[PDB]
Amino acid sequence: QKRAIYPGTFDPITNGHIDIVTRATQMFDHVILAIAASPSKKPMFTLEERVALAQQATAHLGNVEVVGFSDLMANFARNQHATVLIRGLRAVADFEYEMQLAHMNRHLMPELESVFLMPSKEWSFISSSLVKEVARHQGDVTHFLPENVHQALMAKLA
Amino acid sequence: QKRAIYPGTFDPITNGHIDIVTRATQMFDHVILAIAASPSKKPMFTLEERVALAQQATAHLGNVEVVGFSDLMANFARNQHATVLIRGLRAVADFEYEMQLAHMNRHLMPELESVFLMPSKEWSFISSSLVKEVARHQGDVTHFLPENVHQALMAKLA
Amino acid sequence: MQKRAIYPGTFDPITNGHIDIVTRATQMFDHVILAIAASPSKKPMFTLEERVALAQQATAHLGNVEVVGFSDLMANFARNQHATVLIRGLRAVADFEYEMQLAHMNRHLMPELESVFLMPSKEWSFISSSLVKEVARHQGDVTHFLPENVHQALMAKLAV
Amino acid sequence: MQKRAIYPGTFDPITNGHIDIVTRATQMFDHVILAIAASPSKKPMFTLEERVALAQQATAHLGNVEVVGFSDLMANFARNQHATVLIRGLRAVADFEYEMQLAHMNRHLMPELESVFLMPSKEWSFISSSLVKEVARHQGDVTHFLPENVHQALMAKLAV
Amino acid sequence: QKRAIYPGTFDPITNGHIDIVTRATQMFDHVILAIAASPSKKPMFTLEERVALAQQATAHLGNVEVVGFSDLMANFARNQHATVLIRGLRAVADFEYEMQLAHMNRHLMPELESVFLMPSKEWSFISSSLVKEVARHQGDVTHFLPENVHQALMAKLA
Amino acid sequence: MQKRAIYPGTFDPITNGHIDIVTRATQMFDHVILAIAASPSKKPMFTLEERVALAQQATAHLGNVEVVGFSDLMANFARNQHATVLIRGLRAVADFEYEMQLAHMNRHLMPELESVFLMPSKEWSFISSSLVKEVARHQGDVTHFLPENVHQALMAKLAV
Ligand SMILES: Cc1cc(Nc2ccc(C)c(Cl)c2)[n+]2nc(Cc3ccccc3)[nH]c2n1
Ligand SMILES: Cc1cc(Nc2ccc(C)c(Cl)c2)[n+]2nc(Cc3ccccc3)[nH]c2n1
Ligand SMILES: Cc1cc(Nc2ccc(C)c(Cl)c2)[n+]2nc(Cc3ccccc3)[nH]c2n1
Repeated sequence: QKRAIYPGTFDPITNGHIDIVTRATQMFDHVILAIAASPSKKPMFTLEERVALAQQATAHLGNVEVVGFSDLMANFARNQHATVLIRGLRAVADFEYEMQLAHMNRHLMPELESVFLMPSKEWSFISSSLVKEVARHQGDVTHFLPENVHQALMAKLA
Repeated sequence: QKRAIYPGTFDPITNGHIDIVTRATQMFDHVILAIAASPSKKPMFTLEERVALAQQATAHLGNVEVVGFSDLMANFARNQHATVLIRGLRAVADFEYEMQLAHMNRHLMPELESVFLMPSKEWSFISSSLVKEVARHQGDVTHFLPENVHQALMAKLA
Repeated sequence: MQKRAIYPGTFDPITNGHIDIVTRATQMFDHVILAIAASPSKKPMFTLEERVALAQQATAHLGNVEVVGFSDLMANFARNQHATVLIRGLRAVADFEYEMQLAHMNRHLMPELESVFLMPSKEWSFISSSLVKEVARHQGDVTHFLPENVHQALMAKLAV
Repeated sequence: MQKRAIYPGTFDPITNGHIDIVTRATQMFDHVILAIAASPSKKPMFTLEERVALAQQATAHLGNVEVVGFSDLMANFARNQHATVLIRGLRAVADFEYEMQLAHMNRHLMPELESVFLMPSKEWSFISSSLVKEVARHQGDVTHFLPENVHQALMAKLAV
Repeated sequence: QKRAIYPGTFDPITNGHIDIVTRATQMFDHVILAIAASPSKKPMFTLEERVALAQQATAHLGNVEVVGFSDLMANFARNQHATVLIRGLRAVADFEYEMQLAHMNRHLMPELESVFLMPSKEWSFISSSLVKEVARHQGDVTHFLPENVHQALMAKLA
Repeated sequence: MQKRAIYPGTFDPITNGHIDIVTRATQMFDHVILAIAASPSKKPMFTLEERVALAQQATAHLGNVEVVGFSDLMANFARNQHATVLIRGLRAVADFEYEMQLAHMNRHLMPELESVFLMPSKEWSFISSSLVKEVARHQGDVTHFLPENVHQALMAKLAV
């Protein structure tokens, strides 16, 4: 049984994240979508909210398990028995910072292999930050988010 | 009559911004220099100050209109009847984030065409952030700002 | 203002990404010259005559586009055409550094010509004529990336 | 899941960076095909027969690797091999834009094939087969970058 | 006597910084490791702490002098009689922002030549920010820091 | 310290950007060798003899520059010249990834040689010898980018 972890802040989870996790479930037996608490990022949604949103957004995928964590990423991957670490790559600016994290995760857990997947062209220019910025200005972001997430974001900003 | 919008935080407007807006006025009949309130960026100058500074800095250009806005960028462009959205491109790091905004603006207003212009080599390595950092340390930034802006920045920091 | 813009390239062959850019250009400028380089520098798959006819058929629906071959520097041609705008397509996969070099050099050669970067649809942001040709030459399906007339001419060229 | 992955390239010659990537791939997928392109497009230093034998000897210690030559598009070969994973090595010096083009094109040609980017050790993150060949051709020491069998074959090729 | 300045926030100084300063001492007669106060960055260590840490971390290098500063970087270089300004370059994302600072420093002090050095592959994927993030999550960062710095970081976070 | 630095390149032809870099290098090191690669690998516009004479005339005003041709790897030549500094120009349009590969490879070949990246004036940050040659070959004005002796020699070369 191959177990992969897809960690991130997911504040909130977008269609780009759904795309990545869906690709991951087609490749690995079990995928842990791991939501980092990330207090330094001052997230819009609490960890509990982010977990609830991602669980509903991924309920259609049978081999996904959504879990929150505040640990060091490498320790949490070891403790979940994961040997693959999934990250999405949309652009060059992502790639450079992604390399630092992957080399650090390799130093901390050499058997955890980092994998980068590329999202659909449809989601190649979006991010949670961008979607929140548009939504803060009352712009329509229904296209970019799961239904439950879009409702939660509208409600949070109301 | 072709109407172009050149939006930004302009905190404060620099010679690089003047270069871009001047190129835009040579290409389009009317240019709206649109200053975003941008409270999340915690700007050094108030929106009212930024508008006043840009109006004086662009007074020599007959077909420029300076306007502040707090709306979604795409809604403000529609409401100004603009069909061109101007942005400057100085480097690769700009380009990637510029692409996200342009694809988002296209989703929100498909008839608003994003245009990128390249500033003079003279202003290719400056930014409002960099000019403010130098000025906070009492470094001479007269070369990079319109006269009225340089006075305002010295006064603000005094 | 009655602006004349130039959209230069080798267009070997013209793709849906090029049609997207030129269409956007026609919505913002009064006259767009789709300027096809004679460029035997990197031996093109289609000859200049083929490239021009294909681009004319593929842009025939755009009333303010004129397709013209040129053999000089793109700035020398823009000057002779009285163009004041130079259209460059900026894909997510473009060599931005090259575009910077080109634009600063064009500005030195012809300061009255302004380089304007337009962005294609996300659909065409990850392709190039080079990639399309190599895929087609190596028996891959490129139908989606090309105008129908171009696809028919490309199949004919690869058959021989 | 019994995954079949493909790791394509020219492998002219196979380097320690390629061995690093294929080793990582064998730890995550059940079967990895190290797919060597016939590619006389940019006249390779080693012939296809040489490239295959070198890669077999250099990966002989990996039980789930199969070295196979191919002359078609990498997607046409992946399809015929029933591979659903395409391995790409991502060095700190890789052309990320090219990798994006390639992956989106491979996805168009074969949607059921997923591109997977793996990162080599920092030790091999700043090399390329091209750089290694040019250094070796110009009398520089490349012993550190190659498997011993490859280093012996490269010295033999440069001697003539 | 050629004098080079190697300025930075050094919050805290890492093995990557030690690598750069060591390369600089092999090339120039005297190297000033100059620690910027950087209050806008809200540093984890005080300037006094950062200076003490870097002095101990570089004590083995005879031609290094560690000095704190709050001045404009170019004025401090002039006042130290430096004619070379050293900066490390690990990646493309560094390079673009490094170019802006170097062109600004050249405008402010044309005789101060910026030099970029490349660290060892060993430290090409680390940064003070990354090391602090790992350490905040109790991850082992002994590999990336001088002994005295690692102790100070553990103590600061305890 | 009495440092010897090497500034290698093809210098085909030497431009104002190269003069800017070598001038900056002479202000920081005691002796700078402007090292001209014999490089017939990508058939140069000027021969090695032409490239050397042009670079000597163009740097004659710099007392601590020595112009020397070399045909070996840049590290093998730096070693034989007892250079401990390798100068690389970093333009805003440079291929940073290539510079990283090159520097890490030079460090492997000769650890005692330190790569030093210098930045040219903003005036020359968006040019390359390749761009200058292509513009000049295609009837564009490159006077601004070259030393006067180089401009005269380039016009003579293009006339034939
Ligand atoms: C200024 C300039 C440069 C140049 N080529 C070139 C060379 C080297 C570099 C490093 C760069 Cl950045 C560009 N061309 N090619 C042309 C003619 C042409 C037009 C359209 C497509 C193909 C050819 N016109 C022009 N004008
Ligand atoms: C989709 C595609 C493109 C392509 N070449 C290519 C062309 C142009 C661009 C601008 C890009 Cl991004 C790529 N090749 N080469 C192959 C065959 C092959 C496999 C492994 C190594 C060498 C050759 N297969 C394939 N498949
Ligand atoms: C280490 C090394 C590589 C190399 N060429 C090269 C090859 C491939 C890649 C991908 C890269 Cl990054 C570089 N050359 N060319 C030389 C000789 C020379 C000196 C100056 C200008 C031209 C030629 N010396 C050297 N040393």
